[PDB]
Amino acid sequence: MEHVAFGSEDIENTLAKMDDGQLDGLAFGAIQLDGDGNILQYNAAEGDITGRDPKQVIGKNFFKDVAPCTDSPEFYGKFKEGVASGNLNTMFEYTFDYQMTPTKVKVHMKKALSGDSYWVFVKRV
Ligand SMILES: *C(=O)/C=C\c1ccc(O)cc1
Repeated sequence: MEHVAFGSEDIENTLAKMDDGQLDGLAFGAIQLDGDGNILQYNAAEGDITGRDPKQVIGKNFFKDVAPCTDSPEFYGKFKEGVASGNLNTMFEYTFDYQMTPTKVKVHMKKALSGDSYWVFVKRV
């Protein structure tokens, strides 16, 4: 395991050093998106929650293709405003339900340390 706690204040600095391999060691789901919502990284833990195969979703658009249930003001709406503002740090509960058993999760979205990338972190509640 990589020891990092969900919701940690300095999480973006810690994750900056991790490769896809290390990301797979986290205790929670982690997705990295570009400013358009394309998936740059997707870890094993997120795959465990959602059923998606991590290698098969990289390169696809999270909001349009992979996770249309997040296409709403409550999720996508918050992401887009964060991208526009260049600042994002929000935590909320949500239910993932597209092609899967409805699963309640806690979501934390945060701007990454690099210019135009964004993290989505996910854990069961
Ligand atoms: C709602 O959340 C719908 C789908 C979904 C699929 C994959 C991932 O990672 C999150 C959400």
